[PDB]
Amino acid sequence: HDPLSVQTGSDIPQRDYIKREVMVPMRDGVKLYTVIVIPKNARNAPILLTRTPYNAKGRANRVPNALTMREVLPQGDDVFVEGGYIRVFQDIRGKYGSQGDYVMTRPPHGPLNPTKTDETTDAWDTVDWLVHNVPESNGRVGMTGSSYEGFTVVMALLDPHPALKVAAPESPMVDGWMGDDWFHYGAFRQGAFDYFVSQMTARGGGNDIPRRDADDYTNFLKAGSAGSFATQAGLDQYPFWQRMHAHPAYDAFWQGQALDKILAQRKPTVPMLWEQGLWDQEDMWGAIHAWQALKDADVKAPNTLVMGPWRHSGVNYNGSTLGPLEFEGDTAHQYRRDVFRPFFDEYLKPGSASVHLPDAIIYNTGDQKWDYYRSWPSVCESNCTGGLTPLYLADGHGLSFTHPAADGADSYVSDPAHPVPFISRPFAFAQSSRWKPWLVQDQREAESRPDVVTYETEVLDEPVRVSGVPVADLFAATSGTDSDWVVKLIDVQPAMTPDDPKMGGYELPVSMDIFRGRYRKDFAKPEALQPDATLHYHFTLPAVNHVFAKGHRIMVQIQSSWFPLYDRNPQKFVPNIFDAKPADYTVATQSIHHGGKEATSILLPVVK
Amino acid sequence: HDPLSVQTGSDIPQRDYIKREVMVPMRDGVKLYTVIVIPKNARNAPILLTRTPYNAKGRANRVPNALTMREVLPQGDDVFVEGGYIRVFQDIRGKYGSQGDYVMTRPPHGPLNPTKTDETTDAWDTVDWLVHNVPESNGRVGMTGSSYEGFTVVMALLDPHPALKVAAPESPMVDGWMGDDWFHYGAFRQGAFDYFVSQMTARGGGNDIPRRDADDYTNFLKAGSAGSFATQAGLDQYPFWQRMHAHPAYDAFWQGQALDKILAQRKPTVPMLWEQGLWDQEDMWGAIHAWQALKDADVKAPNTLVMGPWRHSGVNYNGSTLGPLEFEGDTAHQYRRDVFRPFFDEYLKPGSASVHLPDAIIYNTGDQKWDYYRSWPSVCESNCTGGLTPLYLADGHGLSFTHPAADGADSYVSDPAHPVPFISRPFAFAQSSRWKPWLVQDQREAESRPDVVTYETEVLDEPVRVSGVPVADLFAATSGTDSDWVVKLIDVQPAMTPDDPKMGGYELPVSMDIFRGRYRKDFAKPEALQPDATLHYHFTLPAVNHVFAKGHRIMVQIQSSWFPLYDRNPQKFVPNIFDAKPADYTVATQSIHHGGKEATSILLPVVK
Amino acid sequence: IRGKYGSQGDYVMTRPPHGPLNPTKTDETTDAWDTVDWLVHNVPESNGRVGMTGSSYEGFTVVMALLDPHPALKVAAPESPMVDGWMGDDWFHYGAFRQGAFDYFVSQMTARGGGNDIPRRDADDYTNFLKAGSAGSFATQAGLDQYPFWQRMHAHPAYDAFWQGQALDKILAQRKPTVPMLWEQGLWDQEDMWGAIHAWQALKDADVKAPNTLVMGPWRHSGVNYNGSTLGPLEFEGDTAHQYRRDVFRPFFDEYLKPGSASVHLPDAIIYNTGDQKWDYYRSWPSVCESNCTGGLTPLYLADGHGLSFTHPAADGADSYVSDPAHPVPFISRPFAFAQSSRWKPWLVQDQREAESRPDVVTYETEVLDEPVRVSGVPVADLFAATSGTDSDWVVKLIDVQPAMTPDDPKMGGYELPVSMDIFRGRYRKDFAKP
Repeated sequence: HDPLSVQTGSDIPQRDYIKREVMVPMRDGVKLYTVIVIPKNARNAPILLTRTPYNAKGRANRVPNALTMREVLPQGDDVFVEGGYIRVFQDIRGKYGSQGDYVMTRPPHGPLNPTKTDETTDAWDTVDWLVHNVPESNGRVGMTGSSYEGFTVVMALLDPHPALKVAAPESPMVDGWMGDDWFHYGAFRQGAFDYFVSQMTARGGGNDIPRRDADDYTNFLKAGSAGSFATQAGLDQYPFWQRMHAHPAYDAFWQGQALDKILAQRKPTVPMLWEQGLWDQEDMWGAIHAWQALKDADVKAPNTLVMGPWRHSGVNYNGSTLGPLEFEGDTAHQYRRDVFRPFFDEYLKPGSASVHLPDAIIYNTGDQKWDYYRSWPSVCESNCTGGLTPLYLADGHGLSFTHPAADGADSYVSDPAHPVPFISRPFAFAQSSRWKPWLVQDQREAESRPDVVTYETEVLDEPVRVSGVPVADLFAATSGTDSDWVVKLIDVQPAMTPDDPKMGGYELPVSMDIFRGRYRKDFAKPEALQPDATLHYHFTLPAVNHVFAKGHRIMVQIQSSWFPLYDRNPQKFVPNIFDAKPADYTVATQSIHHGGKEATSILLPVVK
Repeated sequence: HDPLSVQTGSDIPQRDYIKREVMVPMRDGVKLYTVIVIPKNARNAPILLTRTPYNAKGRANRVPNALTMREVLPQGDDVFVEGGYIRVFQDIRGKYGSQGDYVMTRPPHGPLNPTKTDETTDAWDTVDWLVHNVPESNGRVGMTGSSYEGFTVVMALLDPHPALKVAAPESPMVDGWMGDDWFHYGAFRQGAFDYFVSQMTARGGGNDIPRRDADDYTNFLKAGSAGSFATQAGLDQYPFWQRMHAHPAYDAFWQGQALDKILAQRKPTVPMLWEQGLWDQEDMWGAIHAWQALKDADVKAPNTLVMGPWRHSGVNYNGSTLGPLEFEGDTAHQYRRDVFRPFFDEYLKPGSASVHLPDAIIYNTGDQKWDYYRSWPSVCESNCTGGLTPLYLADGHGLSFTHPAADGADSYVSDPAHPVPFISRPFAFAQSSRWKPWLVQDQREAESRPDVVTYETEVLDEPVRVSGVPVADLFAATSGTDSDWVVKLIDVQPAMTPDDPKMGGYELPVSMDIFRGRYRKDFAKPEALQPDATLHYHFTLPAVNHVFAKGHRIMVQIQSSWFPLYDRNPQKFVPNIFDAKPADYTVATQSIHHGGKEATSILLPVVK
Repeated sequence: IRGKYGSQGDYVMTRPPHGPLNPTKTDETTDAWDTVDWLVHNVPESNGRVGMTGSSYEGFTVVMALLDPHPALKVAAPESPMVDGWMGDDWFHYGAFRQGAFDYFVSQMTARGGGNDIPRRDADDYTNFLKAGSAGSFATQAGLDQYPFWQRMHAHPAYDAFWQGQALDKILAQRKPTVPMLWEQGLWDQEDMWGAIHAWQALKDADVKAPNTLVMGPWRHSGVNYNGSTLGPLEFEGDTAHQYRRDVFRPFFDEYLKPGSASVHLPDAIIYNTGDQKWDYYRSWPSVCESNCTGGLTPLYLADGHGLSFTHPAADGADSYVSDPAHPVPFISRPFAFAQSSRWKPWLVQDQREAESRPDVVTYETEVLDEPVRVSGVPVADLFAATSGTDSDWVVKLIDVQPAMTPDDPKMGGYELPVSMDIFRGRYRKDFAKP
């Protein structure tokens, strides 16, 4: 039979870089899948390493099997591809092509991890193997990564290999209870469920949770409590959910995973560049708190904080815009080329010029430029050059820098059957395009509701500059025995913006957060609220570096639900909110006090 | 001096139709600017006439001075350009090129107009002139036009010239107080202000009212009452506003302008084609009420109602879509080609084939097809082949065709300081793109609020067909002495619509209206509402021809504000809501009773 | 199917039927047979009645089942099926080779499961293929020389025994099935234009003893399974695909698959009219063609002054244009890469004004029409052409020029909308099997 005409068998049988796939053994014999991308004719090149739970093979295949290194590696690696670096992506223990048991945000060695290995030792063994088994490299390794990839960098900094010469944790997962991915001051973030099934259903890729309605406001409201939704989704068989469910409060389980505290105790000497977006919608707490903790522990190494006009992980893509907002050029690329690259070159490419970075490099969302701050912040509640400036709530739904002498209060009814949408309906957690820029969305929809109270200054005659961390000084009462308190600090654009009409009167949030009331006194010991008693809440809000220009107004909005992002507070003290029952959800009248000795205000970091 | 090089003076000195401009004298000597567009070599051609307050020169110049008749005339005249008709546009008395005094919706001869002329005589004199002075025509005239252009048709029908062989009023202005442009059941429509300043500032073109804020929700809320906004915009010097301001109730002034009642008394024999969009956002009352009144007076002429899936005047453009909805082809062109044109040809082009139209030709928003109804409606409250089927509000925020035996009530707070946006903020009346398809927008935003009560049936196992006019049978209490009641009948799409994901769970309004409570007993004589008393309200909603298919749900939403489209009911009986003062605006608790002898329901025109 | 994803066995591209190209005991026909037999004996919830359907390669599997169908296969609906890959479906059009096949090969034959596309140098495939030179040179650079199916295709550029033995239209006509069939394809099917219509016509000519209806909508390839409201910038009367599925496909399937269901009496062809914007039900179709029809074709003649007329010009004449392979005419605007599905799908309805503006394209047109001309059938190019070379391709396009101005939709003014176009490789002028 002619083989060029009859087939009785089966028809199934130029690059500027080389890719190597290796199984790196750890101290305990578990081998991790590691991909190494090396430029052709690379010699004595530094190594840029990232450890990830998101498929190393795919991470190094942006354009699958491309002909150029620039195409095969992520957009964020553009400056390093141009600099001639070797790039390494590795699958963390128990994910994709790596062996071992996978533990979600594996705790460091201690009470929560008595084994002989963790993410610090895995990073250690990885760097050791690289400097002894990659001849094209100069033996100098730099670590970087965003989100969970940033968590792995922080974990390496607990006990770094001597060949790790510099680190750049980006929007890292530091404290998941205080203000990163799982909770914000005790208030649970319901998007976590899809993340758990997606990352822990299998070693490799997993799926999302099938939905009934296209709108998650409907899906979660019909299921009732968060635990009820988890049970219906089959999450009760997932070990990490069983632990989280059992630890709703900031007890030993969470305290033992607060990497900002742990890192400050270790005091690393590896140069660090901490980064996060001003509108980071997934890990807002991480970088800034780690950087501040190190700064307070008087760390003996470069320790610079960088904050750009970006959403979560935005630093690795185009930072020219965010939602309807426009910035001065590709701010992400600007940072990667002018700060990130030169800083990494100093420690990874001997003979490279030295850079002297200040305490903080922060984009100014008002002036539309990069600010270099030698010492930062210049104002705060204690041990700073200056103090905070209270912007008090007042009568007539006003805001004034003058303390109102007389007492007063404004009330609103919070009904858990009609919770305030965090963004316009309909929304599903799968809708990435609407999730990413959510923090910069107009708050006018919220202003129009009777379950949201809004205060604003007169139109500004002179600009007010703010740079630092604002603090909510709230004096509020609830008729119930529990409640959540959402406080938003907003820049109201000029009534009319003729050069871009859609922005006229736009209520742009510059900083907002939620606080779960049962933790007012102690995050580790929840207690019921006293009904109808005005109580004092004091908590830090996301950092600002902004200017409220002439023609704008400063606005503050307060409400008691933010759904479906945050589960509903039943407004009745129950042992565990995850297990709240239908009958537990109670309507309550909330009252915000202003003036006198209970003068609610936002402590603003005003600067000259 | 060489003229081809040195200029010491001034440099300022193929069609398939002919355009004539003529000043046609009326009986009193006033001359009206008339534009006649005639196809080349036209002989014995019928005339299609439209009388307008929107600039006849411009109306017949879609593409200015175009080389083809098809381009020079509007999209809606396409089928008549193809049929060889002569097209006439005329400026009504007092506008643009016409002489005379302009009177907004000039009332017919009677107590509101004691002069010798009106829109009826002007139309009579115009037709008389055309049949004697257009040699290329056959002396047969058909009239058509939408909105105000529809009003001029209806006015001609009161006493038509014998040469007026056929008429097509499209979304006409018939009763401005009951449910067309100025009020809906006494609730004032605040877009009217711009319309006034635009059409009554000068003989020719006018301007809009300058705004402080980009969002009309803000502009109107800060102004307070509608009269306050009017005063600030300088409307107190406009005679028409002075009259409307003095007649907020349905007194002699408005009764004397109800054309549906007047026309029924006259009983015209000119064949008529009444048209309106199912989602007509400006003149929902007109066409259907006028047609029904002629039908009831047993008019001796063809009298057919046509309702397509259109917005106001949508019949003259493309009817393939409306907002995010998609229909079966260009439904507007389908009507123009298959019904409008042949019907007009029967009476204007001797020897043309006859057509036998049914009572109503109505697009089915469920089956996605045109329905030809010999007799319509087949169900109504009295004198029909059948009756309405009550869909009762029930416990658990449900809806059921079974009368609930037990009594019950659901409450909601209505705060005039936080009125419910009729569509998402921000919105300015100038944004035509958002105004046009507003009646088909998703109602999920409103559902999420505590100042709106929502009821729904279980997901349907069997479809329910509706065809006719639904009736709100409402048993509601308010703690104030006045209130508005907004009732919405909605088709909730399947939880998931995988072919078009964004429609999943979409709350599509098929019929909604508002009722100003002070008019519960008599439209002419407003009276305060009894605080905390459950009162009976009974009123018709916009017509429906729909099928709630399997997987969908039927929903009812009730609220007490719809801003800024409708001015706010202060919820305190004041003599004139236009003049309400800030202090008058009161917060109230609303209660909708369900079951027992006060069983609130929507009387649905269910059909088999 | 055998050899792909979760299935065992060897995978052969468009596995030929048992015969000279396949001497094994199995093929797609026997695989379908066995599959149906298993279904009716192992699915208690069913009624034992099976209907088959599918588009593209999924349609090819329906056709292969029709060569010897299991008795439980009561109805079939092959959609834009792969029938003759050399005459006018996926690999060639009249011998002219389709260069997007390379990506398909690597994607579908690199592994049992999923594969990848071929890594590109430039974003524009116009540039990639023009720099590589010949099609074979591109294939060699991509590593295709190690793929058995490409080896065979490379060795059989002409319509020899290898292709003739896989012309399923001919084969099926010789087998004369008696299973009711609904053949479907888009009027602008950009991947399998030959399949459905030729298979349907061959059965009609063989006087098949079973319902045999042809359905063509205003769709791209496989468009019948999505939304048929639009295609490129064109707008049709509603979701034409859904209309078909609900009003024709479903009831037809029910008649034979749900005992007791109302019977349907479909005509020869149900075709959407791209002019009148409505569905046409043709009892006998076509009504005009070259031979054995009620009527014949009407020639539209090229004439002087670049005109077109129904009058046969008496005098002889010629218009010339220079064809330079270093500057080939882009089939759609540059840049284009086969990976760009959004641009590939509606390519047949794109404006031809860019082409008209070039000196390597000749354009002829009628005067603006005073009366409409209605067409329904298969047009035939009767081309008298000379070339200074020894081979040549000839692309002929039949176009509807929209009115000079379309004020209701301004962008369509003077739009040159192709209603029918194809290419013919010159070397096969006398015989497809002998260049």
